[PDB]
Amino acid sequence: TLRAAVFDLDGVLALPAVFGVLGRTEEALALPRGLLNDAFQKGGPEGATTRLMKGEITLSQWIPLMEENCRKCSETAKVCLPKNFSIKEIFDKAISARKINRPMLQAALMLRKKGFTTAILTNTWLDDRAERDGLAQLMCELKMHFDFLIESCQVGMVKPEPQIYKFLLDTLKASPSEVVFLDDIGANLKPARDLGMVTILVQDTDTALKELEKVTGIQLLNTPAPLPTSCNPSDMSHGYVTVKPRVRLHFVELGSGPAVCLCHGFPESWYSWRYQIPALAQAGYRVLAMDMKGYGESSAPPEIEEYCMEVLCKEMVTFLDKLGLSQAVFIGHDWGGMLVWYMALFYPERVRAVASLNTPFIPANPNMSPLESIKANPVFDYQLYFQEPGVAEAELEQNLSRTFKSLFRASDESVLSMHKVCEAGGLFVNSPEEPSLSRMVTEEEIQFYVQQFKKSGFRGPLNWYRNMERNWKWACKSLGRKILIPALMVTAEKDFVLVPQMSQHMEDWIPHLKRGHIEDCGHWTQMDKPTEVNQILIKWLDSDAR
Amino acid sequence: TLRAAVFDLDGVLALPAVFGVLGRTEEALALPRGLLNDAFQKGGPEGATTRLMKGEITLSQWIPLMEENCRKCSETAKVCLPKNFSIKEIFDKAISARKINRPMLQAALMLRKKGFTTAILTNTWLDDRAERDGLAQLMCELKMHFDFLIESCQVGMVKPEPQIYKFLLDTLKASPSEVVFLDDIGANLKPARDLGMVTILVQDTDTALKELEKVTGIQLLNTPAPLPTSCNPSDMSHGYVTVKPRVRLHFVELGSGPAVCLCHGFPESWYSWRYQIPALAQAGYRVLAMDMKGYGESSAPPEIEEYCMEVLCKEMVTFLDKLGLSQAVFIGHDWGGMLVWYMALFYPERVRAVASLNTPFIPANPNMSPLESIKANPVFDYQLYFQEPGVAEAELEQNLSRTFKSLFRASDESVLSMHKVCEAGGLFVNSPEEPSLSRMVTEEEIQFYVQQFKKSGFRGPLNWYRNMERNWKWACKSLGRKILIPALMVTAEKDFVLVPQMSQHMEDWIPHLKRGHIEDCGHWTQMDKPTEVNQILIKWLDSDAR
Ligand SMILES: C[C@@H](NC(=O)Nc1ccccc1)C1CC1
Ligand SMILES: C[C@@H](NC(=O)Nc1ccccc1)C1CC1
Ligand SMILES: [Mg+2]
Ligand SMILES: [Mg+2]
Repeated sequence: TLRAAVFDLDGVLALPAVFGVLGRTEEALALPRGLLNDAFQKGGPEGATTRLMKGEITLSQWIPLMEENCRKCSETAKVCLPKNFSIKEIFDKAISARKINRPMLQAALMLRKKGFTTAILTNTWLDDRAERDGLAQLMCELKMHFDFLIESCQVGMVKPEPQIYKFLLDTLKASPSEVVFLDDIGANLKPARDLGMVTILVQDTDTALKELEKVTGIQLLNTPAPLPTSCNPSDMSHGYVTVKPRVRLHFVELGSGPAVCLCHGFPESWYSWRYQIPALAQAGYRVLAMDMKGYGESSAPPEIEEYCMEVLCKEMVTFLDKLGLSQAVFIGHDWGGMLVWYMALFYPERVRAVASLNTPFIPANPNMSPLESIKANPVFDYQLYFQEPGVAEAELEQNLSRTFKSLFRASDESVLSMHKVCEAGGLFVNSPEEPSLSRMVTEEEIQFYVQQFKKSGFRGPLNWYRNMERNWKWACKSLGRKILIPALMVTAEKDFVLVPQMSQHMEDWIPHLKRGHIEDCGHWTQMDKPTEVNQILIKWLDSDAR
Repeated sequence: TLRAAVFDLDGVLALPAVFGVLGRTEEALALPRGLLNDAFQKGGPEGATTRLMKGEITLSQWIPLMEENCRKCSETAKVCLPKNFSIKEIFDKAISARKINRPMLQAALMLRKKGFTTAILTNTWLDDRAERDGLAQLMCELKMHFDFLIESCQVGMVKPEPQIYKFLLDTLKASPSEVVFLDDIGANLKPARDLGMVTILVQDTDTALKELEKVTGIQLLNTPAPLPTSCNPSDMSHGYVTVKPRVRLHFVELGSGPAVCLCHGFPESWYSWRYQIPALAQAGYRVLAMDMKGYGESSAPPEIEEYCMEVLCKEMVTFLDKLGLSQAVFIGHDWGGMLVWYMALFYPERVRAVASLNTPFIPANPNMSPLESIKANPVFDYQLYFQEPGVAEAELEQNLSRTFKSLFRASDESVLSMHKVCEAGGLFVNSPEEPSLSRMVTEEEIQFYVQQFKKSGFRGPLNWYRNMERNWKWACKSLGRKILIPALMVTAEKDFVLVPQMSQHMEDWIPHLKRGHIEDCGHWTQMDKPTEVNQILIKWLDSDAR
């Protein structure tokens, strides 16, 4: 029956409420109880505050009017305002104080996940203060989770006037009894109730959500930890840079602040970072999530040598040059992780800091051809299978959905064994035709990978494995160097290809290396444990890249 | 005969040289003359410094080796080094001291403009210092002006070894007598001379350029002020954001630092900002140069109301939301200038600061329909001509090259009179079939506009003029507000459509407005006086947006 949920902002989605601060201010300052609320509300529907809220005047213009109402109220109460009483002051403080009420936001998210239309309905103002950005960020973070954000000052109407409710209902394409509205001001709920809406008066958060659970039939309190926010491909800014005549790089870009270039592995996509991209932007970074060369919407030329590490690296430097970035933080996973260590070794002037998920840094052995080195380890047998051009492309392109559903599996989900793959004759020879769906991915997310890899197939991607000798000779040039820029190695307990123990000597070559470790995490680190990756990257970025 | 010019970096393209600082340091510190040069050069071809320069070790690894050579040199000279002697210290200082030698850079540019292949040949290092970024920026600014930058530490070879010259000649696809090379170290010039190259020993800049003029036959000294750097479309990062189902915005993006969104006028392109984009990036800004809705690679839906200011503004806010920007600086010219004032009035929380070229802010008159207001002024008669859908599109699309060559004209070049255009029956009725080329634009640059406007024509662009009443009613909502965020109005003396006097009352509504004025500048401000625009925007950005 209910099909829409509407949340107030102040005191409902954001806490503390700012009425809360006027109360505290009178007390803290020993003024007559309610005096600041009297100035604030002075003149009711024609007073300064309603003009603010309807968008007629800005917040900076309203400030000196509140001053005057503050004076008039105190003269009529026969008291004085303190020396250096400051309205600007009180409001800035109140506004930077208010944060997102996480449990209310998560209830709004879940309700939207079960198909409610959701909105924010707020009396707010046109903010032209020097410090306006704080609230702009908060409004940005909140709004992306809702169907509509309706602000009094943008629509020229204010709660509790009945016209804003009619605007609300008309925006929601829903009738009043399909609607639940939560607000902390009962006056605000009166007109809503009159049209026949379910309303909930919000004091303490938990009782509100109890009423909201009871009325919607949906579990909202005590629910498990939800996943971080993901990305919808068609809502992203997509960028394209030509690095040389045949070769463009595509990337997805979100956020502002220091550039953070994310480099995915095999056989993956910018979309492998879907859980990190919104968190890192939200943490104050400019995220660039690449399609690496060979993939997705980046160019995939056929020739093997277009994918040696030397060339891949030079082209990532060109990518920075054309975008006008003197540096970026480079964060890589799997093959992208190998690339970022090489960026650190050959272009340290261009890398602000370097982090790898799963891929360790192990210096080339100048006394052993890499083919040799490969044979002395059963787990890398599958790389020999990748060598012969055409062979692995035929198996991996033969059925895309089966390819990704077989690869992308959590550590307890019957991961593909990477074992005597040549002897067996292929990677999938012992896996079902129709694998079940991993818990890590939806069927939609698999079909995004399928659709990406329909553009170029597996030739480019496989070519990354086909420059063993050439990469070896290049890496040998770097054997006298150490990596002395800020560096993070994140190991994944149950990645059985890139095992944590393989990273154990990195401090010999990266003396100030920092570390994280994710337990119970297989090879697909970003989507296996997105919450922990986010926390480890953001904490390292804030201390070492900022 | 000469077809290539090669410039050293230290002491040639960048000044002061760092050998210069070792000299000063000995003196300043009263050490034995040349001692620091002895430590630096210690061991010659096998010493620490040559290993640095060949890329074998990084700058941070070399630092403590120079220390040791500094010690060994002083013990053998029978002196002491001062307390807190610091190599790191001396080099950081020396490196942040060196700037681009502007006159040498401009000679390299001109020589490249007359078709020389140009390069930088430098003994330099892999820089992993905390402060590495300073030099990375300098290297970035220099490199975009040259065909090749060859660094000793990236190629594993050093001047004066003869192999680096052979690598040079092979990179240039030229023989030794087609080559001029300038360096401040004569030892560096010896091997070049042996292969038969013209060489020039660089002490003072002017004598070097005198020798360079004499040898190339090209005037390089005392030449006029060159234009700022422009943009080549296919070297840019191109971005695309979908703001609603039918509508994407394209933009060109360059630089890092605070977001600066550039909004062009009618009938223009992101490319109208080609002279500002590199300067603003170089000044430490993240430039986003839009195709505005209707233009270029942005969507151009047909319906008139898709181009009212309300909708254009909401969609620019969506553009920010999807890119994850809580704010941008908005800088507009002509119609884009009108839009940025409206962004400031309806979304001040999203605009860090606002600047307009030519377009004044004049509050809507709530007592006079805008058609009326239009008739009471002969210069805006041409807007009536724009009203009737189809009419102006036919004239403006009929011959594109003639359209832009007729519009884009400096103030002394027979600008189109915007006079009784309806009565005359069109905008070009009294202009030639084949206009000459304005000094402001090359024939290539005109053909870029032609090719852009072949995608969608003039319907979208003209539609911006077709929402007079709707924009009026919207703007009337804003009549109680003032614009109280940082704001800049730049007037153009000889713009006879948007005259400077039209802006004279802006302080009544924008009390802290800042100003610039460009004399001898017609309507196409960015390309008429690109040098002065750059200087005025960068100075306002650095003081008011930073
Ligand atoms: C060793 C290699 N990673 C790798 O093969 N992952 C992989 C293997 C099989 C299937 C999917 C991914 C690159 C150097 C880091
Ligand atoms: C008045 C209008 N500018 C305008 O028509 N420029 C123009 C006129 C004719 C040809 C090219 C450009 C917009 C509001 C600022
Ligand atoms: Mg409230
Ligand atoms: Mg030199």
